Amino acid sequence: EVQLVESGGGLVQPGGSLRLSCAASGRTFSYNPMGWFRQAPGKGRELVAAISRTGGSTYYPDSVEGRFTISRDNAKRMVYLQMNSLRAEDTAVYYCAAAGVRAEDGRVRTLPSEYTFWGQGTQVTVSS
Amino acid sequence: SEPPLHDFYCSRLLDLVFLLDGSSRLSEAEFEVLKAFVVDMMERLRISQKWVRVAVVEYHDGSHAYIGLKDRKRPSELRRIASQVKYAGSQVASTSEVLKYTLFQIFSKIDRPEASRITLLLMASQEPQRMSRNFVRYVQGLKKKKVIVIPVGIGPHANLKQIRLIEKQAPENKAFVLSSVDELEQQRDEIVSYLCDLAPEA
Repeated sequence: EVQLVESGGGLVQPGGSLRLSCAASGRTFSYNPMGWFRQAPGKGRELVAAISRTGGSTYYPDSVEGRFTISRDNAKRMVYLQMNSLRAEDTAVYYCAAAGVRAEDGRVRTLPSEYTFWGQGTQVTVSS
Repeated sequence: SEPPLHDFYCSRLLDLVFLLDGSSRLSEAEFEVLKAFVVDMMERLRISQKWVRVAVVEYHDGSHAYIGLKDRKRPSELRRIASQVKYAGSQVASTSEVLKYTLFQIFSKIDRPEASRITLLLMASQEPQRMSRNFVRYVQGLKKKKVIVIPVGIGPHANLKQIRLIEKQAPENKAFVLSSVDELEQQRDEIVSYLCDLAPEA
Protein backbone atom coordinates (compact mmCIF):
# COMPACT_ATOMS: atom_id res chain seq x y z
CA GLU A 1 0.00 0.00 0.00
CA VAL A 2 0.82 3.69 0.25
CA GLN A 3 0.55 5.21 3.74
CA LEU A 4 0.42 8.96 4.48
CA VAL A 5 0.69 10.60 7.92
CA GLU A 6 0.27 14.36 8.38
CA SER A 7 1.42 16.64 11.16
CA GLY A 8 1.92 20.34 11.82
CA GLY A 9 -1.60 21.63 12.34
CA GLY A 10 -2.22 24.23 14.97
CA LEU A 11 -4.22 27.15 16.32
CA VAL A 12 -2.93 30.48 15.03
CA GLN A 13 -4.01 34.09 14.98
CA PRO A 14 -4.78 35.68 11.62
CA GLY A 15 -1.53 36.52 9.90
CA GLY A 16 0.26 33.54 11.44
CA SER A 17 2.22 30.72 9.84
CA LEU A 18 2.21 26.93 9.85
CA ARG A 19 4.15 24.29 7.97
CA LEU A 20 2.33 21.00 7.50
CA SER A 21 4.30 17.80 6.96
CA CYS A 22 3.27 14.54 5.36
CA ALA A 23 5.35 11.38 5.70
CA ALA A 24 4.86 8.80 2.97
CA SER A 25 5.65 5.11 3.24
CA GLY A 26 4.71 1.70 1.85
CA ARG A 27 6.47 -0.43 -0.75
CA THR A 28 4.35 0.82 -3.62
CA PHE A 29 5.08 4.51 -2.91
CA SER A 30 6.86 5.79 -6.01
CA TYR A 31 7.38 9.48 -5.17
CA ASN A 32 3.88 9.99 -6.51
CA PRO A 33 2.50 13.39 -7.45
CA MET A 34 1.15 14.68 -4.17
CA GLY A 35 -1.35 17.26 -3.06
CA TRP A 36 -2.96 18.93 -0.07
CA PHE A 37 -6.72 19.10 0.29
CA ARG A 38 -8.72 20.98 2.83
CA GLN A 39 -12.21 20.46 4.15
CA ALA A 40 -14.05 23.19 5.97
CA PRO A 41 -16.51 21.93 8.60
CA GLY A 42 -19.50 20.27 6.95
CA LYS A 43 -18.27 21.01 3.42
CA GLY A 44 -16.40 19.22 0.65
CA ARG A 45 -12.73 18.56 0.02
CA GLU A 46 -10.85 21.06 -2.13
CA LEU A 47 -7.37 20.70 -3.60
CA VAL A 48 -5.31 23.67 -2.35
CA ALA A 49 -1.81 22.65 -3.50
CA ALA A 50 -0.31 20.05 -5.80
CA ILE A 51 3.23 19.06 -6.76
CA SER A 52 4.88 16.87 -9.39
CA ARG A 53 6.99 13.79 -8.67
CA THR A 54 10.26 15.78 -8.91
CA GLY A 55 8.87 18.95 -7.37
CA GLY A 56 9.64 21.00 -10.46
CA SER A 57 6.00 21.99 -10.99
CA THR A 58 3.19 23.03 -8.68
CA TYR A 59 -0.42 24.15 -8.69
CA TYR A 60 -2.49 26.30 -6.34
CA PRO A 61 -5.98 27.70 -6.81
CA ASP A 62 -6.11 31.50 -6.90
CA SER A 63 -7.75 31.50 -3.39
CA VAL A 64 -4.46 30.44 -1.69
CA GLU A 65 -1.92 31.36 -4.36
CA GLY A 66 0.84 33.53 -3.00
CA ARG A 67 0.18 32.33 0.54
CA PHE A 68 0.72 28.56 0.39
CA THR A 69 3.86 26.76 -0.81
CA ILE A 70 4.03 23.01 -1.47
CA SER A 71 7.44 21.33 -1.58
CA ARG A 72 8.78 17.81 -1.23
CA ASP A 73 11.87 15.93 -0.11
CA ASN A 74 12.22 12.68 -1.98
CA ALA A 75 15.19 11.48 0.10
CA LYS A 76 12.94 11.61 3.19
CA ARG A 77 9.71 10.72 1.31
CA MET A 78 8.05 13.86 2.66
CA VAL A 79 5.76 16.54 1.28
CA TYR A 80 5.19 19.90 2.96
CA LEU A 81 2.67 22.76 2.91
CA GLN A 82 3.97 26.11 4.15
CA MET A 83 1.00 28.31 5.06
CA ASN A 84 1.72 32.02 5.45
CA SER A 85 -0.54 35.00 6.20
CA LEU A 86 -3.26 32.69 7.51
CA ARG A 87 -6.88 33.84 7.29
CA ALA A 88 -9.99 32.87 9.20
CA GLU A 89 -11.31 31.18 6.07
CA ASP A 90 -8.27 28.85 6.05
CA THR A 91 -9.71 27.01 9.08
CA ALA A 92 -10.22 23.40 7.98
CA VAL A 93 -8.90 19.89 8.24
CA TYR A 94 -5.97 19.54 5.82
CA TYR A 95 -5.28 16.20 4.13
CA CYS A 96 -2.18 14.96 2.37
CA ALA A 97 -2.91 12.89 -0.73
CA ALA A 98 -1.00 10.90 -3.35
CA ALA A 99 -2.00 10.34 -6.97
CA GLY A 100 -2.25 6.69 -7.93
CA VAL A 101 -3.91 6.87 -11.35
CA ARG A 102 -1.21 6.22 -13.98
CA ALA A 103 1.39 7.15 -11.40
CA GLU A 104 4.28 6.65 -13.81
CA ASP A 105 3.25 10.06 -15.19
CA GLY A 106 4.62 12.29 -12.46
CA ARG A 107 3.14 15.55 -13.64
CA VAL A 108 1.12 17.71 -11.26
CA ARG A 109 -2.43 16.43 -10.76
CA THR A 110 -5.33 18.87 -10.49
CA LEU A 111 -8.32 16.54 -10.70
CA PRO A 112 -9.47 15.12 -7.32
CA SER A 113 -10.24 11.76 -8.96
CA GLU A 114 -6.52 11.31 -9.66
CA TYR A 115 -5.81 11.22 -5.90
CA THR A 116 -5.88 7.65 -4.60
CA PHE A 117 -4.13 7.59 -1.23
CA TRP A 118 -5.03 9.76 1.75
CA GLY A 119 -3.74 10.80 5.13
CA GLN A 120 -5.89 11.15 8.22
CA GLY A 121 -5.89 14.96 8.23
CA THR A 122 -4.49 17.64 10.51
CA GLN A 123 -6.51 20.48 12.00
CA VAL A 124 -5.73 24.10 11.15
CA THR A 125 -7.64 26.74 13.11
CA VAL A 126 -7.23 30.47 12.48
CA SER A 127 -8.95 32.56 15.13
CA SER A 128 -8.59 36.13 16.40
CA SER B 1 17.25 4.19 -2.32
CA GLU B 2 17.84 6.81 -5.00
CA PRO B 3 15.17 9.41 -5.83
CA PRO B 4 13.70 9.81 -9.33
CA LEU B 5 15.51 11.96 -11.88
CA HIS B 6 12.37 12.78 -13.91
CA ASP B 7 8.64 13.14 -13.53
CA PHE B 8 8.27 9.99 -15.62
CA TYR B 9 9.17 7.09 -13.35
CA CYS B 10 8.04 3.56 -14.20
CA SER B 11 7.39 1.67 -10.94
CA ARG B 12 6.15 -1.65 -12.30
CA LEU B 13 7.15 -5.32 -12.29
CA LEU B 14 9.43 -5.59 -15.31
CA ASP B 15 12.55 -7.42 -16.42
CA LEU B 16 13.97 -5.26 -19.23
CA VAL B 17 16.86 -6.43 -21.42
CA PHE B 18 18.75 -3.95 -23.64
CA LEU B 19 20.61 -5.62 -26.54
CA LEU B 20 23.00 -3.21 -28.28
CA ASP B 21 24.20 -3.78 -31.85
CA GLY B 22 27.98 -4.02 -31.68
CA SER B 23 28.61 -3.94 -35.43
CA SER B 24 30.47 -1.33 -37.48
CA ARG B 25 27.17 -0.26 -39.08
CA LEU B 26 27.22 2.19 -36.18
CA SER B 27 30.23 4.45 -35.97
CA GLU B 28 31.86 4.96 -32.59
CA ALA B 29 30.01 8.28 -32.26
CA GLU B 30 26.67 6.73 -33.27
CA PHE B 31 27.20 3.97 -30.71
CA GLU B 32 27.65 6.77 -28.16
CA VAL B 33 24.18 8.06 -29.04
CA LEU B 34 22.77 4.54 -28.70
CA LYS B 35 24.33 4.26 -25.24
CA ALA B 36 22.90 7.65 -24.26
CA PHE B 37 19.46 6.37 -25.26
CA VAL B 38 19.87 3.34 -22.98
CA VAL B 39 20.97 5.60 -20.12
CA ASP B 40 18.05 7.95 -20.85
CA MET B 41 15.63 5.03 -20.66
CA MET B 42 17.14 3.74 -17.40
CA GLU B 43 16.70 7.18 -15.80
CA ARG B 44 12.93 6.79 -16.33
CA LEU B 45 12.70 3.37 -14.66
CA ARG B 46 12.53 2.49 -10.97
CA ILE B 47 15.44 0.05 -11.06
CA SER B 48 15.31 -2.40 -8.15
CA GLN B 49 15.08 -6.15 -7.73
CA LYS B 50 11.43 -5.71 -6.70
CA TRP B 51 10.47 -3.26 -9.49
CA VAL B 52 12.30 -2.85 -12.82
CA ARG B 53 15.31 -5.06 -13.37
CA VAL B 54 17.62 -4.29 -16.28
CA ALA B 55 20.21 -6.13 -18.32
CA VAL B 56 22.60 -4.60 -20.85
CA VAL B 57 24.35 -6.69 -23.51
CA GLU B 58 26.47 -5.57 -26.46
CA TYR B 59 26.33 -8.18 -29.21
CA HIS B 60 28.81 -8.91 -32.01
CA ASP B 61 29.74 -12.48 -33.00
CA GLY B 62 29.05 -13.36 -29.40
CA SER B 63 27.79 -11.43 -26.38
CA HIS B 64 29.41 -9.13 -23.84
CA ALA B 65 27.09 -8.75 -20.84
CA TYR B 66 27.67 -5.56 -18.84
CA ILE B 67 24.64 -5.75 -16.53
CA GLY B 68 22.59 -8.75 -15.48
CA LEU B 69 19.01 -8.73 -14.18
CA LYS B 70 20.06 -9.94 -10.72
CA ASP B 71 22.92 -7.42 -10.30
CA ARG B 72 22.25 -5.68 -6.98
CA LYS B 73 23.81 -2.28 -7.65
CA ARG B 74 22.57 1.28 -7.25
CA PRO B 75 20.75 2.68 -10.31
CA SER B 76 23.36 5.45 -10.57
CA GLU B 77 26.08 2.78 -10.83
CA LEU B 78 24.14 0.72 -13.38
CA ARG B 79 23.69 3.85 -15.50
CA ARG B 80 27.42 4.55 -15.22
CA ILE B 81 28.19 0.99 -16.34
CA ALA B 82 25.86 1.35 -19.33
CA SER B 83 27.46 4.67 -20.27
CA GLN B 84 30.90 2.99 -20.33
CA VAL B 85 29.95 0.11 -22.66
CA LYS B 86 32.93 -0.20 -25.01
CA TYR B 87 32.61 0.22 -28.77
CA ALA B 88 33.23 -3.05 -30.63
CA GLY B 89 32.76 -2.04 -34.27
CA SER B 90 32.67 -5.70 -35.24
CA GLN B 91 31.99 -6.98 -38.73
CA VAL B 92 29.14 -9.21 -37.50
CA ALA B 93 26.43 -8.50 -34.94
CA SER B 94 24.42 -11.73 -34.82
CA THR B 95 20.80 -11.28 -33.75
CA SER B 96 20.39 -15.07 -33.70
CA GLU B 97 23.23 -15.51 -31.23
CA VAL B 98 22.14 -12.73 -28.88
CA LEU B 99 18.54 -13.98 -28.84
CA LYS B 100 19.89 -17.45 -28.05
CA TYR B 101 21.84 -15.83 -25.20
CA THR B 102 18.72 -14.03 -24.00
CA LEU B 103 16.69 -17.26 -24.14
CA PHE B 104 19.24 -19.68 -22.66
CA GLN B 105 21.28 -17.43 -20.35
CA ILE B 106 19.23 -14.43 -19.26
CA PHE B 107 15.87 -16.19 -19.06
CA SER B 108 17.17 -19.71 -18.43
CA LYS B 109 15.13 -19.53 -15.23
CA ILE B 110 12.19 -17.16 -14.79
CA ASP B 111 12.91 -15.83 -11.31
CA ARG B 112 9.89 -13.46 -11.43
CA PRO B 113 6.77 -14.99 -13.02
CA GLU B 114 4.78 -12.00 -11.73
CA ALA B 115 6.84 -9.54 -13.81
CA SER B 116 6.63 -8.76 -17.49
CA ARG B 117 9.76 -9.61 -19.47
CA ILE B 118 10.81 -7.43 -22.39
CA THR B 119 13.78 -7.61 -24.74
CA LEU B 120 14.63 -4.33 -26.51
CA LEU B 121 16.62 -5.50 -29.55
CA LEU B 122 18.40 -2.42 -30.92
CA MET B 123 19.42 -3.48 -34.43
CA ALA B 124 21.54 -1.60 -36.97
CA SER B 125 22.79 -4.43 -39.18
CA GLN B 126 21.97 -7.68 -40.98
CA GLU B 127 23.68 -10.90 -39.90
CA PRO B 128 24.79 -13.30 -42.65
CA GLN B 129 22.11 -15.83 -43.51
CA ARG B 130 24.40 -18.72 -42.49
CA MET B 131 23.92 -17.53 -38.89
CA SER B 132 20.11 -17.30 -39.01
CA ARG B 133 19.25 -21.01 -39.30
CA ASN B 134 17.69 -21.13 -35.82
CA PHE B 135 16.50 -17.52 -35.59
CA VAL B 136 12.79 -18.42 -35.56
CA ARG B 137 13.38 -21.20 -32.99
CA TYR B 138 14.92 -18.70 -30.57
CA VAL B 139 12.17 -16.09 -31.06
CA GLN B 140 9.59 -18.84 -30.55
CA GLY B 141 11.46 -19.96 -27.43
CA LEU B 142 11.21 -16.44 -26.03
CA LYS B 143 7.49 -16.29 -26.82
CA LYS B 144 6.98 -19.53 -24.87
CA LYS B 145 8.68 -17.94 -21.85
CA LYS B 146 6.35 -14.91 -22.17
CA VAL B 147 9.28 -12.68 -23.18
CA ILE B 148 8.14 -9.81 -25.40
CA VAL B 149 10.68 -9.00 -28.12
CA ILE B 150 10.62 -5.40 -29.28
CA PRO B 151 12.95 -4.81 -32.24
CA VAL B 152 14.17 -1.26 -32.70
CA GLY B 153 15.58 -0.98 -36.21
CA ILE B 154 18.16 1.80 -36.54
CA GLY B 155 19.52 3.05 -39.83
CA PRO B 156 19.26 1.70 -43.37
CA HIS B 157 21.11 -1.57 -42.67
CA ALA B 158 18.74 -2.89 -40.00
CA ASN B 159 17.55 -6.42 -40.76
CA LEU B 160 14.00 -5.48 -41.75
CA LYS B 161 12.88 -9.02 -42.60
CA GLN B 162 14.01 -10.33 -39.21
CA ILE B 163 12.10 -7.41 -37.67
CA ARG B 164 9.02 -8.47 -39.63
CA LEU B 165 9.69 -12.08 -38.63
CA ILE B 166 9.80 -11.01 -34.98
CA GLU B 167 6.49 -9.14 -35.27
CA LYS B 168 4.81 -12.19 -36.82
CA GLN B 169 5.83 -14.70 -34.14
CA ALA B 170 3.70 -12.98 -31.48
CA PRO B 171 1.31 -9.98 -31.52
CA GLU B 172 3.06 -8.44 -28.50
CA ASN B 173 6.26 -8.03 -30.56
CA LYS B 174 5.79 -4.45 -31.72
CA ALA B 175 8.59 -2.91 -33.78
CA PHE B 176 10.07 0.60 -33.89
CA VAL B 177 11.89 1.47 -37.12
CA LEU B 178 14.09 4.57 -36.92
CA SER B 179 15.99 6.61 -39.50
CA SER B 180 19.19 6.73 -37.43
CA VAL B 181 20.43 6.95 -33.85
CA ASP B 182 19.39 10.63 -33.81
CA GLU B 183 15.75 9.51 -33.76
CA LEU B 184 16.20 7.55 -30.50
CA GLU B 185 15.94 10.65 -28.30
CA GLN B 186 12.83 11.76 -30.18
CA GLN B 187 11.03 8.42 -29.80
CA ARG B 188 12.32 7.72 -26.27
CA ASP B 189 9.27 9.09 -24.46
CA GLU B 190 6.97 6.99 -26.66
CA ILE B 191 9.07 3.85 -26.26
CA VAL B 192 9.34 4.02 -22.48
CA SER B 193 5.62 4.73 -22.06
CA TYR B 194 4.90 1.74 -24.28
CA LEU B 195 7.19 -0.59 -22.30
CA CYS B 196 5.81 0.60 -18.97
CA ASP B 197 2.26 -0.01 -20.23
CA LEU B 198 3.21 -3.65 -20.91
CA ALA B 199 4.12 -4.26 -17.26
CA PRO B 200 1.75 -4.84 -14.32
CA GLU B 201 1.54 -2.44 -11.40
CA ALA B 202 1.17 -5.25 -8.84
